Formats: sequence, structure tokens, C-alpha cells
Amino acid sequence: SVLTQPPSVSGAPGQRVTISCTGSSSNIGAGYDVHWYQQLPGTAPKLLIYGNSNRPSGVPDRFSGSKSGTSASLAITGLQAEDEADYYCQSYDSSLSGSYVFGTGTKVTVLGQPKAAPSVTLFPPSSEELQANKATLVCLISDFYPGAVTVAWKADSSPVKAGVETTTPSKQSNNKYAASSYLSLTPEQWKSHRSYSCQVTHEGSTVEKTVAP
Amino acid sequence: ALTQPASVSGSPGQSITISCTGTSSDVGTYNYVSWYQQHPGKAPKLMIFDVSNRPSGVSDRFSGSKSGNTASLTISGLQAEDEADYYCSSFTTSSTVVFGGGTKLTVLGQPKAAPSVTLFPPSSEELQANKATLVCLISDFYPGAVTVAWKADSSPVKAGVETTTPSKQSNNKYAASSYLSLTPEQWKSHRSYSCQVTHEGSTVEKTVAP
Amino acid sequence: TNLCPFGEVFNATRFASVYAWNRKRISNCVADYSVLYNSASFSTFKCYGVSPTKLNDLCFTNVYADSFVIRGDEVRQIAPGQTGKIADYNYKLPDDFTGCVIAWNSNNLDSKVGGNYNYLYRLFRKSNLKPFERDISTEIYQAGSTPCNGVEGFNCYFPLQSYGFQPTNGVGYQPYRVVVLSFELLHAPATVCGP
Amino acid sequence: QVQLVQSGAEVKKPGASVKVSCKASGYIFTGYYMHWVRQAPGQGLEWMGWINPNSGGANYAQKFQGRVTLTRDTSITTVYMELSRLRFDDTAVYYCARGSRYDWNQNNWFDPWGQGTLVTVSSASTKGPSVFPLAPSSKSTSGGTAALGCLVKDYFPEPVTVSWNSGALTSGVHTFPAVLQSSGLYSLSSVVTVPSSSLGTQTYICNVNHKPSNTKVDKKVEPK
Amino acid sequence: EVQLVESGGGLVQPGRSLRLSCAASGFTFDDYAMHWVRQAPGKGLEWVSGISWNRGSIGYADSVKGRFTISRDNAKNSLYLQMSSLRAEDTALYYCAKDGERWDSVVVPSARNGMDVWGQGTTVTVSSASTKGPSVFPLAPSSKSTSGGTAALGCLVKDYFPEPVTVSWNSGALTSGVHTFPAVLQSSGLYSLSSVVTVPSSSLGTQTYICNVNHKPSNTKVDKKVEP
Ligand SMILES: *[C@@H]1O[C@H](CO)[C@@H](O[C@@H]2O[C@H](CO)[C@@H](O[C@@H]3O[C@H](CO)[C@@H](O)[C@H](O)[C@@H]3O)[C@H](O)[C@H]2NC(C)=O)[C@H](O)[C@H]1NC(C)=O
Repeated sequence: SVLTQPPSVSGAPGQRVTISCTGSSSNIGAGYDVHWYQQLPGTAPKLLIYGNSNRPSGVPDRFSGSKSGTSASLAITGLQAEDEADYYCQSYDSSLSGSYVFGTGTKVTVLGQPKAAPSVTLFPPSSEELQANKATLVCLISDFYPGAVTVAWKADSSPVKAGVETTTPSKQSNNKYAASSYLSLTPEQWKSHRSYSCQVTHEGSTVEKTVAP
Repeated sequence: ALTQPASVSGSPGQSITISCTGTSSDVGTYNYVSWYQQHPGKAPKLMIFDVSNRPSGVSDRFSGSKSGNTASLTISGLQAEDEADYYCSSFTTSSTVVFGGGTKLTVLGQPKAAPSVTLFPPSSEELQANKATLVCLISDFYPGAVTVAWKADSSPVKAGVETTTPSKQSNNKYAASSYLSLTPEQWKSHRSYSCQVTHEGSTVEKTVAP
Repeated sequence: TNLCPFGEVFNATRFASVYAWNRKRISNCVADYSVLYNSASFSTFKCYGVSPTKLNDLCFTNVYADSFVIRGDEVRQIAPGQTGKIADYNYKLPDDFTGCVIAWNSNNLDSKVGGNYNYLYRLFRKSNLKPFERDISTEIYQAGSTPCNGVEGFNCYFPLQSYGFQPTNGVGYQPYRVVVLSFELLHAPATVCGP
Repeated sequence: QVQLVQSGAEVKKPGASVKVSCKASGYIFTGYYMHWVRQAPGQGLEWMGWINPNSGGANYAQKFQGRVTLTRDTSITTVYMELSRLRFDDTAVYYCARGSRYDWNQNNWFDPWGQGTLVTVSSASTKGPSVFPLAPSSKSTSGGTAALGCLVKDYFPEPVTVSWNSGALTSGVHTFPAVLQSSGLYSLSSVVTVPSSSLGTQTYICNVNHKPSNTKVDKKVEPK
Repeated sequence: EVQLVESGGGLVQPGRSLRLSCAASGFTFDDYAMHWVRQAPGKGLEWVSGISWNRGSIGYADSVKGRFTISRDNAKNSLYLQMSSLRAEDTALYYCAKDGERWDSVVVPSARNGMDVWGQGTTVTVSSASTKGPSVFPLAPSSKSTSGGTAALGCLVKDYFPEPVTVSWNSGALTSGVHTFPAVLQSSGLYSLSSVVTVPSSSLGTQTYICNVNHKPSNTKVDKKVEP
């Protein structure tokens, strides 16, 4: 089995947030405890809470945990600038030679700066690549916050999914995020149509960009 | 035991309320009344357990209510797959189950069909073995109520008649059979015999002669 | 120079039910523990109070072996301080327990298609069992105010159930054989010690 | 899945003793009470009693307080119900059902039910059937369809299997239920409707098989 | 002090076999139980296998049961994992953890204290494709990419393996305005990124721009001019 978790939770400094790890009749239905691990970006996972009620040395007093029925909950009161990381829940399972199961993972990020409007730009394949039997459209987006953006490629009247890829949002030195999306196809498929477009969606804000020969 | 009405009839789409009256030691103390449905020639199926909850695989057309010492089963949206026998049961305070008198749901809306009668005389082998049997078969009639009579040329025949109970066919119609046992002498002594069926005021006669 | 009957307990043909666990007193022999903690066949060898390395080189006054079979999801309750149905109604270990608990899966010797209902266990009781207390009574448990005086029914249940052991159950429902070796240290010349 | 199976139908005599077995498969057999429900032909349900397959106790109704016995067997997970000193009012269908849970809290409904076993108590002995051809005539035909059949009379017990040409003819067959005469012998008739042409050029043969009397008889129905 | 370091990592074409080791120091390795935890690149954790104080209790995941073999030797205070018949999903980062109880099992464990100490991680990449050089293409400005008086133009590198590739502009003379984004895995299993620069369009017709790409796995040194 697997443990379900919310995909993302955020908030403001000095505010109480909570994550819920829901199990089943085997993971938490039995007398099996649940532990909570915290993983910083680029570092190894750290043991945050053990035994679902205790706390190891080093962890501050803000992090708390409590289980009930077949579900546990972690709570962080008074968020700081050091608590933007990933959080996982772990428990054992006893079914067809069960094994240790982990949670989906929750990305806790503190909203230090409010939302903004991103800038987008599409570049089509150049003539050197057009003649190189290769084609790729790039839809680049910059200056968005937080890191939650989707990009969809659409022909004249139909969203296409053959050859879509989008990079994981990364952070720059200006604390803002940027990303790019690639549509890789053969030149004849692009030359046999009239127009293409990339649509970007960030926190509901939708922007379009159309490209035509 | 638990007292239930004899038979309830309703139109499709309407609502019928069957009242199962119990006892202060059966329905007054506990709330474990159950309603089972049984089709002709099958095992009783569990329909409602827990005067409110309904098991998986059961539609919403059936519901249960309770007020005081009398339970009730409410059926809404009658169809053809609802005509069966409904029984109410309950657990007494002495850990003993008690069933009801049984209720029969007759879904009104089916047309009236006249019976078809086939009459067969005793064969030659019958009288060759010192026996005689006249057969009167009734098929494709509705409802399941019909009387049978045996008539000699001018007389009634009451001794030596065996009539079964009407049973439902596969096409939701009924059928029955009647047998008249006599000796070859009595069969060859009279001129002719006749089987008469009576159904909803109508009568149909069939005659046979050697 | 006799040898302790360790094979008579681990390689036994049948084990008693958890509700009435068997008890074996070992003494007057030499204990060779090298076979125990170097067998790689037991799926659990936790020791409370000592360690398997130092256990061999320490004299013991007496030793008792309590063997039974329990489902897989109930092996984590045989420990000092734990609670549950098995820890309060079937087998209660003291808080100052100094001894070891071996456990190994037996899904090929205590199972049968269709269910094996030969191993019983207690479910209902009035109070909690004391450390090392045995109860084999089969009286009707009373949950309500009315006295049933020996007749089953509402508010009067049977305090003995049994697991439906089958070869198609998960690791949590598989029959694990458990053997608790307790060392009751008393005032004695330590008749039983290791080499 | 869970299921309960019973034994085959039985036929006895006044004064004998019947024993019905019920085997449960698919769950913990020793964790649910087992109830027995008796139903007379064309009558409402009747509660006989329950038994606990864990300890062995049993509780019967006041009507069957003296002449019933419920036993268990956990080695083969079966429950036996023995009814002694039978009468003429003891002919019925005996369903075995899974009743309440071990603590009378969760389950309080009879589910699932058995397939249903019949017990026919009677005084008549096993007698072979007698087949007679009900032949068609010019008076038993109208519109080009004539009826003809085979009558199975004076047999015991039930049931009997009547077929036409080893099961080839199926369009228009009708086997009426068996009547119970005043002597304890059953009689039924199986008829078929056929066009008149196949009455003049095709000869129909009915096959009657009675397994309790190991009888198999063919009969050719020809126009009288 | 408690640290675990794992070696034996690299790139192996699918179907081959690998051996991942893990040492230990600063504690009693003889007692505690050991486990393998793998994590996909940019995904959640996942359990692999586990041993506990002896070869009596050994557990495997439901997907690598018949492929991976875990072992240990208490003499040298180290554990091993022999993987074989690898697929396109085994590429991940591996950590060798330990339990929080002295004699806890793995098959029916008393799950308490969790896993305190984790390893640094070892990469296991399984790419059936072979190494090759990058293809470079210029993204030139047009009348559509003009905004705020500053037009963007750059160079796109595509279809190289493995990482990384260095990209510069004007041999280092041009520093301000450069943006280099991390490459993303393609469908064929390769990398592609783009280095862009945003410059006021007033210098588009006077100054030419040169993008220089350097790649060590293929010894590729390429200079490209980006013109309208
Ligand atoms: C319960 O029975 C088993 C099997 O009969 C006992 O395990 C056996 O222990 C003896 C101890 O000496 C082992 O003998 C040695 O085995 C090695 C390995 O093959 C061999 O090289 C030596 O020459 C010597 O024969 C024997 O192999 C082992 N049997 C198995 C199947 O592992 C066990 O000890 C018994 N229980 C108790 C409590 O004694």
C-alpha cells in the first residue's frame, strides 16, 4: 500500500500549518506507529518525529505530531525561514509479506513574497535546425512565484501531447523562479500546419503565445 | 409472533407501506428488525438489516421506518421484479429470533388472459391395463384462480378427481392440471365426458367421446 | 555431562495454544547457547536485560521456556510494558523482565486449506492478568447486569476464540511460533552455566 | 467470498430419523452462530434454533424442544441437525444460515443463506413409474398445431426427468407439475405442440428417466 | 559521528549487474538492522530491502524481490547489495539506513524510533544509449520577441550525454544578462538546455554575438554566431 499526503501546503511566518498522513487498516489500523522525516533541498532525509508522539534531540518545540484512528497529523506552529523542505510519513504494512511504506511527500514553503506575473516567450526552430531534420519549439517562463506552473501545447484547434516536456521549476539569485517547456517534433509536421501555441498557467493566471511562419 | 397484512397490491411508480406489528419485548426493546424477500422457488434473500441501513447491491426503492412498537417497509417505484414474499424478523430479549406471518406483494398492472384447456382421454393401453384416466390441462391464464368441474352427459362428477394448485410459468402466467380416475367399464358406459374451467366469471368447456 | 533438552522444545511436534501456554523448567544440565544465536533460522531473537554475546558467559540460577503460537501482527506485543488483548488476557510479561523471546514463522507446519481451528486464544475477561498468570477457565463471560448463569445470549459471550489460519493469509495473519526463555535469578550455586 | 452448502434432498417414513449437514466455507467457521430455519411447502418461515460452532451450545425453539439435536464438527467445519420421530407435518425445506457474531453486536441478520434441502416424509414405498402416451386426434388440433405427450403415473419419490429425442425437441415443450393423489403416488404429464405434417411423417419418442428407481423408458407417441 | 558512506556507483547498460556497498563506524554495527532506501530523481523515497542482525530475517520489496540480493559481513562492519537484471526504473539515489532498535526485525518489526542516521547517497544511472556530442542551434530574435526595449536571443544545446555542458558568451567578455537553465531529460534519454541573453535591441545591428559550448565527454568545442 501507500500513504496519501497533500501535494503542497504553504502559509505566512507565524502561522499554524498541518499535514495529514492517511493510512489504512494495515498501515495504521494495527498497532504500528508512524514516523515523520524532513528532507532539505540537496541533503539527506533527517528524522524529525519518531513514535508519532515523541521528538528526538535537535528538533525545536514547534513540530508536533498526533495520530488517531487510521490517520496521523503533523503540525508546525510559527513557521520560520528554515522550514521550506519536503516532509514524508513512514509506517509498516502487514499484507502479502508487507514492507516499509513511505508517504507521497509534502513540499512546505513559506510565502515570504507575494504572487507576481511571469514573462513568457516562444522560440520556434531555426533554419539551421529546420534543415537539420529536427524541430523544437521552446516556451520559456520567468519571474513567477510560487513554483506551481503548467504549460500546454496547442495546434490550431486541438491540444497536443506528442512530444511535450516541462522542466522542474528552479530558483535563481533574485529569489524568483524560471522554467522552460520543449515540444520536439520533425520539421514536416510543423511545416504542414498553420500555427502553434504554448499556453502557460500559474496560480490561475493564463497567458497565451502563438507562433506562425 | 409478528403480525403482517395478508396481501398488498399497488400500481407501478406508487408507494406501498407494509406494517410489521411486534411486541414490546420484540420491537420495543431492541432495534434489530430485519426484512427478507423470497422469490417462488429460491432461498430467501437479505434485503434490509438495521431498520435504516441497507446492504450493498440493494437499490434505494426500498426503505425502512420504525415508530414505537411497529416497523414499516416502504417500497417506492414498483416494477415487475418486486412481486415476492416479504418477511419481517426480530430478536427478542431472550436471544430468540421471531418471524412474521409473511406478506405477498402483487404488483397490479398485468393484463387478463383467458385460459387454454387441453383434454385427453384414456389411451388404449390404459384400458388394456384395467385403468382409465382423463386429463385436463390448463395453461396461460391470469390470475391464479380457477375452479374445475367434471361433467358427464347430464351429471356432476365429484368422486375421483385430483386437482393440483396453480403454479406460475416462466412467462409470468399460470398453469394447472386435473385428473379423473375411472375404470374402463365406466369410461365405455357413458357417451361423453367434459372438463369445465371457471375463471373470473368466464367458463370454458371441453368435451371428449370414445 | 548431560545436555539440556533444547531440541525437545524448539523441534517439538505441537505447541499449546496461547491462552494456555506450555511451560518447561530446565536445570541440572549444561547450556550451549551457540546454536541459538547462530542459527539464522529464527526471525526474532530480541533479548531484554542481557545480550546474546554476554548471555552465554553469564551463570543463571533457573530457566523457563514458555512456547506458544500467535498470529504475525501480535508478535510485537510480547514485551515488557506493552498492552493489548494478548498482553492483558493471554500472556502478561512483568515490567522487570530479564530474558529473551525467540520467534519464527510456521506457515508450513501450522496451516491447512479450509482453516485450522486448533489454536485457541482468550478474548473477553473481567480484569487484566498478572505477570506469569495462567487461566484455563471456560465460564461464560458476563458483560451486562443480568446473570446468564451458564447460558449464552445477549451480553453473555464465550471468552475463547481461534484464528482462521490459512496458507493464503498475509504476513500479519501467519502463525508465528514464539518461545520465551526467562531467567529467574535466585539464591543458588548456579547449577546451569555455559562453557 | 463466503458460502454455505447443504446435502441432497431426502425422503423418509413416519418414525425414522433424518440428519441434515451444512458446511460453511470462506470465513472463520468458529466465529459466527449458525441458525436453522424451516419452511413448509406453501407456508411462512419458521425458526427452529441456533447453535454456536465455537463452544457447542445450542438453543432450540419451544416447539422443537424435545425432538431435535444440533451438533458441530470443526475438523471438517460442518454443522449437523438431526430430527427424530418424524411425522406428516415435518416435511419441509431446512435452510442453514449464518446468524449473529460472537458478541451479538455487529451482525444480527441471517446472511448468507444455504441452497435449501428438502425432507419428504411419507408412507408410500419406492415404486417405478408407468408411462402412457397421450396421443393426438382430429379433435385435439386446430389451426395446424396438435398436442401430444407422455403421462408418468404412479411413481415415488420426486422428481422424474422427461425429455424428447434426448433433448433435441425443445420448441413447445411443457412439463406440468406433479400432482399428489390420495394414495401417495405422483402423476404428471409432459406435452408438446407440433405441426400436423410432422405428425404424419415424423415419429416422436419421449424418454423418461427416474434416478431413485434407476428406470429409463422410451415411449413412441403415434396418432391414435 | 555516526556516518555511512556508500561506494560502487556508476553507469551500467540495462541487463548488467552491480554491487552497492555500505560501511559503518562509530557504533555497534553487529546489533542494529540495516535497510536500503532508494529515491528517484525529483520524487519520493522508496524501500528496497532489509536485513536484521543475522541472515534469518531478510525482506525485499514487491518489485525487486527476485532480482536484488542483500548481504552483510559483521567482521568488516559492512553490508552489500547485488543487483541484477536492471531496468529503466532502477536509476535513482540510494541510501543505506539503520533501525532505531538494537535487535529489531525487518519482517515483523516493532516499528519504533524510526531511522535515525542516513547515508550521503550514491547515484545509480541506467542509460542504454551511448555518450555523444551536443548539437547546437541558434535562437535568433524577430519582430515578435521585442518587449521593454530589450530583445532576447541565445543558443540551444540538445542531445548530449552525460551532464554537464559549459556554455559561455563572447568568450567571457559578456557577463550581464546571461541566463542558463538546467537541462531536462528528453524522451530518448538525453539532455537539452538553452543559454539566452537579453540585450537592448539598439546593438542588434552593430555587435555580433558568439555562443561557445564546451563538452568534456566528447571533447566538443563549438563556437556559433547568432544573427537575425
Ligand atoms: C532441530 O533440528 C535441526 C535439524 O536437525 C537442528 O539443526 C542442526 O544442528 C546441528 C548442530 O551441529 C547441525 O550439525 C552441523 O551442521 C553443519 C552444517 O551442515 C555440518 O557441517 C556439521 O558437520 C554438523 O553436522 C545440523 O546441520 C543442523 N541441521 C540443519 C537442518 O540445519 C537443530 O539444532 C534442532 N534444534 C535444537 C534446539 O537443537
